[PDB]
Amino acid sequence: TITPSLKGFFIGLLSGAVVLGLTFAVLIAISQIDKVQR
Amino acid sequence: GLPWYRVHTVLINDPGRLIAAHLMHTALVAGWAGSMALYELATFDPSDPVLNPMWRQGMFVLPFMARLGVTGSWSGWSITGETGIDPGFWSFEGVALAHIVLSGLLFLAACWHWVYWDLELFRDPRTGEPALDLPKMFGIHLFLAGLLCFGFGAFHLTGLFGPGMWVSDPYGLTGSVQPVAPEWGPDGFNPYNPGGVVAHHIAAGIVGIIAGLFHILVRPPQRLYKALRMGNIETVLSSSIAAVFFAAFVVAGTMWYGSATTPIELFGPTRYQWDSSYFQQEINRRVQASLASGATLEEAWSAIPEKLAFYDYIGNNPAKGGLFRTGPMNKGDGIAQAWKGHAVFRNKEGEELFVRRMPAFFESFPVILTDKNGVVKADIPFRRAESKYSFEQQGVTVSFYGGELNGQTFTDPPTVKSYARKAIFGEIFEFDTETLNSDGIFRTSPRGWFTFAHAVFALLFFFGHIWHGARTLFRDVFSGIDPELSPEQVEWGFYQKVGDVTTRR
Amino acid sequence: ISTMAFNLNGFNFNHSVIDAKGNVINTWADIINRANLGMEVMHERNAHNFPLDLA
Amino acid sequence: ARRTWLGDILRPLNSEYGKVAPGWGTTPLMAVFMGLFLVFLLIILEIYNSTLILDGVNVSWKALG
Amino acid sequence: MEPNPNRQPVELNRTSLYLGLLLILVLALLFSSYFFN
Amino acid sequence: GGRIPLWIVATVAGMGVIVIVGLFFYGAYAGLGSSL
Amino acid sequence: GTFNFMIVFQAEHNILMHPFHQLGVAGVFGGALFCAMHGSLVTSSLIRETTETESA
Amino acid sequence: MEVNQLGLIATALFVLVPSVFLIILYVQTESQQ
Amino acid sequence: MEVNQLGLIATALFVLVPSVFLIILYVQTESQ
Amino acid sequence: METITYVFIFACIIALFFFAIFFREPPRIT
Amino acid sequence: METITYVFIFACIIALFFFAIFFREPPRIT
Amino acid sequence: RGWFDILDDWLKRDRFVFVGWSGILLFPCAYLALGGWLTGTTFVTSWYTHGLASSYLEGCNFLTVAVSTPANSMGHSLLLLWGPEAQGDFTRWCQLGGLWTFIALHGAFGLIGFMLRQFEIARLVGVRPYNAIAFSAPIAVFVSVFLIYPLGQSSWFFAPSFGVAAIFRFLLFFQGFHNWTLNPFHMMGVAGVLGGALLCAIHGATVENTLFQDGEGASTFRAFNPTQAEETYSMVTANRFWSQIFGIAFSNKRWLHFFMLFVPVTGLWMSAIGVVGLALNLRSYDFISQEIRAAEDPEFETFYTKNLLLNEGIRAWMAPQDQPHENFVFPEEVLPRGNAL
Amino acid sequence: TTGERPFSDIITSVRYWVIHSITIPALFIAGWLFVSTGLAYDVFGTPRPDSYYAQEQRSIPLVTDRFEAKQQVETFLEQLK
Amino acid sequence: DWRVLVVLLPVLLAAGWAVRNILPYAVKQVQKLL
Amino acid sequence: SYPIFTVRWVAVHTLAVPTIFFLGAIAAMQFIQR
Ligand code: CLA
Ligand code: CLA
Ligand code: CLA
Ligand code: CLA
Ligand code: CLA
Ligand SMILES: C=Cc1c(C)c2cc3nc(c4c5[nH]c(cc6nc(cc1[nH]2)C(C)=C6CC)c(C)c5C(=O)[C@@H]4C(=O)OC)[C@@H](CCC(=O)OC/C=C(\C)CCC[C@H](C)CCC[C@H](C)CCCC(C)C)[C@@H]3C
Ligand SMILES: CC1=C(/C=C/C(C)=C/C=C/C(C)=C/C=C/C=C(C)/C=C/C=C(C)/C=C/C2=C(C)CCCC2(C)C)C(C)(C)CCC1
Ligand SMILES: CC1=C(/C=C/C(C)=C/C=C/C(C)=C/C=C/C=C(C)/C=C/C=C(C)/C=C/C2=C(C)CCCC2(C)C)C(C)(C)CCC1
Ligand code: OEY
Ligand SMILES: [Cl-]
Ligand SMILES: [Cl-]
Ligand SMILES: [Fe+2]
Repeated sequence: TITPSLKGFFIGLLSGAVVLGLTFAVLIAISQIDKVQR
Repeated sequence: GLPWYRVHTVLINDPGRLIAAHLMHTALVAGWAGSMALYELATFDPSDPVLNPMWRQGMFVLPFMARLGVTGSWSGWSITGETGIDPGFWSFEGVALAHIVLSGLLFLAACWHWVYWDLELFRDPRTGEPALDLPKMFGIHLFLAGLLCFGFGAFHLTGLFGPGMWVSDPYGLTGSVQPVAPEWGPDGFNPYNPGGVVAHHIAAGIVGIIAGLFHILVRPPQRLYKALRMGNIETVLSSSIAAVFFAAFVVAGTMWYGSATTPIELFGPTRYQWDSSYFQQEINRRVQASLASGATLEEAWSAIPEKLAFYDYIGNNPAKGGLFRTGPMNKGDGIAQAWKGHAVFRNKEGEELFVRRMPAFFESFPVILTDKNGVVKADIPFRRAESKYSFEQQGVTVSFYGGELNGQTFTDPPTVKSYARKAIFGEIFEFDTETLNSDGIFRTSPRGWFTFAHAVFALLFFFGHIWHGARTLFRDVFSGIDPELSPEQVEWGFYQKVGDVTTRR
Repeated sequence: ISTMAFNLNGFNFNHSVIDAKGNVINTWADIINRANLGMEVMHERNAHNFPLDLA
Repeated sequence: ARRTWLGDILRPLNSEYGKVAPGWGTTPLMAVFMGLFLVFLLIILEIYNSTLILDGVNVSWKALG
Repeated sequence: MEPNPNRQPVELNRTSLYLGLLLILVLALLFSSYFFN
Repeated sequence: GGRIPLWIVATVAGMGVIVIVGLFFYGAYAGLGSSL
Repeated sequence: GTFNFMIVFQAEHNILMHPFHQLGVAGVFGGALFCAMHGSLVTSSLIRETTETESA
Repeated sequence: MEVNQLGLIATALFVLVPSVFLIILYVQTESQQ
Repeated sequence: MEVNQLGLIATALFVLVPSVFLIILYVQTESQ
Repeated sequence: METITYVFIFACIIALFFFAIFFREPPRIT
Repeated sequence: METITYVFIFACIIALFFFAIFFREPPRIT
Repeated sequence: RGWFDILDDWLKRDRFVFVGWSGILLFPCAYLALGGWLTGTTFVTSWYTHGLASSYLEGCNFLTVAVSTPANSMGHSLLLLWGPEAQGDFTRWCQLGGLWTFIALHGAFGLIGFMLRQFEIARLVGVRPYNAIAFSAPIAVFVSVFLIYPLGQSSWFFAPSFGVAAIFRFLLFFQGFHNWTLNPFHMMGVAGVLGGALLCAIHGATVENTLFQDGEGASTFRAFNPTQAEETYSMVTANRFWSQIFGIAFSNKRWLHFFMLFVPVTGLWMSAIGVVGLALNLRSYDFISQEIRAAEDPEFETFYTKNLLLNEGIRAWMAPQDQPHENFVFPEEVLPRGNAL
Repeated sequence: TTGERPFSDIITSVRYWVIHSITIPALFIAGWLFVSTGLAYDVFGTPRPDSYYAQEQRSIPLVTDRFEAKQQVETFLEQLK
Repeated sequence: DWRVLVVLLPVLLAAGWAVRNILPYAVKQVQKLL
Repeated sequence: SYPIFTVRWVAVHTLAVPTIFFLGAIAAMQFIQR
């Protein structure tokens, strides 16, 4: 049913998710504080 | 004038003649399919699906016909070896004729669309310019694709209205076209489960109908239209090429590792079956159990079907060929006639010895015999003067169980060595080398040739994707950069955001 | 090529890694050496009567 | 340009060239299907690769019977 | 019905002919040994 | 702001490299990897 | 013959582990790289002087 | 030598077909100016 | 059938060469 | 026949050289 | 090979026929 | 003026290192492939996958250090850190070859990122994207050699290992087992790499020796101005020179620089195709006609037969230590050897 | 030209060398210790000079199983203990 | 284990030292960010 | 008026910080004995 490797899969999926979202949380913040004028 | 490498760009704004080009391409492909089959039928020998199956004969389209259920000839034979059948119209011959008639009919339609290029249909009613609404075209074609995909799985593969598909046991011994029930659980994603293929087409077909319907009714977002140049038919060529090389990689992969749709009676064994000794394990499982259950050695091996023994031979390993070694595998080692028997080597102490099998990597390989534990006890020496394990010194003999040589033993050293030389290839077979003037060098199988071609085309189409995508996205500078680009847009710091002229400081 | 003509040859790290006991711990240089050895012993298979190919 | 009976029938299917939904339209929803499809291809790949191992999924020829 | 306005002349200059023939002859010289095998 | 003269930075940086690289070549002869 | 020469050279001189051969490879890989770079960089910045129907 | 008999036709066509194509395009280019 | 396998190349060239001649002359005629 | 083929191709290349050099499109200024 | 060759030539002629009827130089009345 | 646009703004600012949307894929993956290689080559062994030492820690030097491929028993396992092989244990993951797949896969996505960067910057600056297109050749080589080749083989074990001497071993494997020098796709690659180096040298030298005198000094570098309109060297004198020395010369600067893109890119593309053939052991190993003659005629000898003897020595002498998982035991008497050696 | 401080001007600045005359040897010492303490061996699983073979062993402890490989090297490592 | 503090201690002091020499200037830069 | 912490700063120290640390580890190694 729910085997070690499937738990490992979900582990990988959440780590990737953490990483990409945290990356984008940072990028979205900086881009708001330091805007180009125009 | 146009350079040679651009002559076909004259179709880019000519939907009619584009359709005529596409029709002509489709005709040529359908014609090839018909011509290839007819050549294959003129050269195929159906008299022995055991030792001279199609994959030994360099048959390339025949197995794809057989995969989806075409198995007989109007001549009365079938690829499973049963005789007396009537296949009806949809024999190999009839499939070939249909593709030829199709090619012919496509050819005429092509003429008509080339002459009557100027159809009002292809004109934007607002501007009078030629214009293809590609977003809606996608929805329409996608919807069609979903219907056909669904029908193929729902009716052809199931046998509700169709023949099914080729299936077999795990050792490729009893294949046939059978209807297949969808596997809806997680094992339908297993590549070796044929019911997964049924489920895939039914489910994906329905998703294609829904997406189709979405793409006919819902207009693309402005942001995406402009980002992907959806007014530019070359953005379709770019993404279409991308999808094609993706698909080409997938089909190369499953051909090489094997799946439910590349069965070994149509394409031959995989190299991995040799690596893992797949057939040797099974063969020994059977002898081992023939013997526990009483039988003699002669009897346990005589029970081994020749078709299974023939898989356990490296000359059918697809990883043993060469690029320029052309033609059918039979042109190399010959036409297999008979299993000679399983060869059992003993030294002078009566120990059973094992020939180390050649790995696929090696064009040549030395002859080394071992005991059940892996210790070297005999070999064919290169340098004789210090040899200690020669067959002459170890008094090596070969006995045969099953097959043609069953119950025969050889003791003369050159004969024993000679079967030892062949035993590195696995099981030992008698070949007809004269009929084709076989040269004795291994060639690859249709499994090998198909993987090679498709992996190569895939890689080349990756460059196609890159080229035409660049061309879609940089159409405005294809001919060169703007002659009044000023250094301020290119030098550093002038603009906060690169290329964005509204961001000076 | 011009200096290997005077037999000042590529770096030789054959058996340069050994363990606390003095076992040889092969590196990729040792694997290269096994290939070189296969070339050496087979080239001009009939020409050498004596055990070292000094030119 | 030449009008044909079939041309007039298909006419409205090639009549909306250039029409777009405003702004981002359905892009957020596309991204969801894209992300789901990725995970699903991941699973399919890792099943074939044997780094996803599942009960009753024997990735072997021996799953023909 | 008008003549089709998309038609275009095709060119191959003399240098491109020389380059192309060299390509083909050198390709033939390289592969022929493998074709004869 | 510009207190250390650049030529001095270069020489000390220069000798720093020579030192470490020289150590690595010394170690080709001593210890692990020396054949001894 | 060329291949026979390079195989025997490797066995008698270990040319691959010789730094001057390693510099040749850098000279040749590098030379092909910079050929591609420079040809692609000039070609990318050609000034528009032609139409899409003719060779740039 | 026991060489592939089709090598010849393969080589001949490999040379002739692409060459004839280039010649066709060159000569008709020249008949323009 | 034990036919002459130079017959393939002789037939092939018998067709190809003079036809290519004809085509070359027609196409350069059409472009002037 | 293989020898004839190889030499023929080489011979064609050598003739091509002749035309490429002495019957080139002559470069012309501005 | 010989059958393919005879069939191919025959098939080229049928294709010549088509072009020579339908893609002839139209005769016109100067 | 939504967030997506604001991020676009920030990603595309002119700064010392441009970032871009493509930076999001490129920079993490390039940094990780590179760091994986420097981490493995400094600290990680190959003892359990290859029977080899392969780091500075172990006593190797820059030439012999490597991040070695996984054991042949791993097949084509992704060898994810969290996968069933390593089971999340960093250490075992290192010892089983996990860094090989880490580098190769992150390298792959980095390469994609780098080519997306070439596309991204070219669009922002307004130039044609021919530098990206050119970069397709490196990509083709990398995937064909590091991904497709071993995927056709029994395992990742037979891919190149990421190291200097390990690659040298990969060269010699291909000679002995595939006879790769005999392969016409490798030959076209050689001609493209050597042809490219030639072009690079001959073009640079020609410009440097057809220069116009645009300054009074003996260093001629000072006398160029990047915004000058005038060509800085004479195409005319260059063309007459080479026409008289070589017989032909370039007359079209555009074609010249396109050819300089074309030659090395194509050569690399051809060699990729041939390595795809070798993924399947689809070799140009032999010439059948030679073997039939030499089998029958023991006086017939060519450089082709001479080189196969060499391949045969290579295979038998390197195979047991190079393929430890096969447990090849070749006793002395079976090794091929000429006289005396 | 992009508005970051020029490198030339940074590595001659007194403030710069005041920080990096500490940060650069601290990292050099840091990495030294990683080795001198033996931590690098244990983190990475790299054998010490004395732990490649067991005493009378001349067998490579080669991994031979895919999903049991973790257990294999664990066994090989106790065959030293 | 304990070697991890040996290893990390210098780098923290390096980070500490650099934290203190630069802090006044690092806060001027953050002020300028609106 | 120059920023201190930039994207540039970060890319610099991304590479330079572990370089030095790695150099120190590789320095210790020349004294390892079998
Ligand atoms: C590609 C898209 C797709 C589609 C259309 C389906 C469709 C289906 N799946 Mg499959 N599935 C997919 C992908 C897909 N799956 C993938 C990628 C996996 C991972 C391996 C699975 C794993 C999976 C399992 C394990 C099972 C199914 C099942 C089902 C069926 C419906 C079950 C139900 O009513 O629950 C609602 C289902 C949906 C709303 C759609 C799919 C939702 C996910 C994919 C699975 C739900 C699991 C379910 C709760 C477990 C019940 C059994 C339990 C004892 C373990 C249906 C035929 C079940 C079945 O038929 O039994 C054999 C089942 O047990 N699927
Ligand atoms: C996907 C394509 C494909 C595949 C996989 C096959 C597979 C097969 N065919 Mg089929 N075939 C195909 C297409 C295909 N065919 C087509 C299109 C035709 C019509 C031309 C045929 C006609 C055909 C016949 C007539 C026969 C086969 C036969 C066979 C078998 C032997 C093949 C062999 O020896 O190849 C040999 C392959 C090579 C020698 C490799 C050639 C590729 C060269 C090296 C590349 C060219 C390089 C290029 C010039 C580089 C320049 C690039 C640069 C300058 C930019 C095999 C099962 C044979 C058989 O046994 O059938 C019974 C047979 O007799 N095929
Ligand atoms: C669906 C596939 C597809 C389609 C429809 C096109 C269509 C087009 N290409 Mg793209 N392209 C593709 C795949 C495709 N390409 C792939 C896979 C590659 C990588 C090789 C390219 C690389 C490419 C380049 C580099 C260029 C084009 C250009 C063009 C345009 C002009 C081409 C022309 O006139 O050829 C004229 C061709 C000839 C007169 C003869 C070609 C002879 C070839 C070399 C050998 C023939 C092989 C034979 C027919 C077998 C068929 C192939 C087999 C795979 C089935 C046209 C829009 C050109 C362009 O953009 O112009 C603006 C251009 O410069 N294409
Ligand atoms: C990726 C792998 C790789 C790479 C990139 C290289 C790269 C190189 N190798 Mg190494 N090599 C390798 C693997 C590799 N090798 C392996 C595996 C081995 C071991 C088996 C060797 C063994 C090896 C040896 C033994 C030698 C090389 C040499 C070379 C160089 C050859 C190019 C050259 O000499 O240009 C230089 C240019 C020329 C040689 C040509 C001069 C041309 C003359 C002046 C004019 C000719 C005119 C012509 C006849 C007519 C044309 C006119 C026309 C009308 C016909 C180059 C640095 C060679 C080298 O360093 O030689 C100096 C060499 O001898 N390598
Ligand atoms: C951003 C660029 C990037 C990319 C493209 C990759 C790509 C990869 N990495 Mg690398 N990695 C990165 C950055 C990156 N990494 C960073 C920043 C780190 C430092 C932490 C690492 C550390 C790292 C390690 C340590 C390893 C990899 C590995 C891998 C491979 C497998 C990744 C995988 O399976 O994803 C799986 C996950 C995804 C694809 C995520 C999909 C996200 C979906 C769309 C959202 C899901 C949301 C969630 C489920 C919902 C919430 C749940 C609920 C509880 C609320 C792959 C080549 C592995 C490898 O190389 O094996 C050899 C490996 O072992 N990476
Ligand atoms: C071994 C030869 C070789 C190397 C090392 C090399 C290197 C490079 N070529 C580049 C570019 C190019 N190469 C081109 C053509 C060519 N390049 C060639 C051969 C090479 N090119 C050849 C022969 C050609 C001719 C066609 C072009 C046209 C370009 C460019 O435009 C580009 C450039 O800017 O040039 C100046 C750069 C791309 C930077 C990058 O992706 O960073 C990002 C780094 C990433 C994504 C990490 C990749 C990691 C790799 C793939 C795996 C890990 C590698 C290990 C860390 C190191 C292992 C080393 C051991 C094996 C010894 C990089 C400097
Ligand atoms: C008219 C008509 C008709 C008829 C038809 C026909 C008769 C057709 C045929 C057709 C066909 C008969 C076709 C064929 C085709 C073929 C082709 C199309 C081929 C192709 C090929 C290729 C392309 C190849 C290439 C190559 C080579 C050569 C070498 C190797 C590589 C490659 C593979 C690349 C009919 C009665 C029905 C109907 C009415 C009308
Ligand atoms: C893997 C991994 C990871 C990551 C990692 C990394 C990222 C790292 C980095 C690393 C690095 C980053 C390192 C560095 C190093 C460095 C080095 C070690 C250097 C050296 C050099 C030298 C030695 C030099 C010298 C010289 C010479 C010799 C000559 C010339 C001159 C010169 C000076 C240059 C993670 C965590 C995610 C987890 C998982 C795994
Ligand atoms: O490498 Mn080996 O070394 Ca120079 O010679 Mn002695 O053998 Mn022979 O002649 Mn050519 O070759
Ligand atoms: Cl020799
Ligand atoms: Cl001697
Ligand atoms: Fe230039």
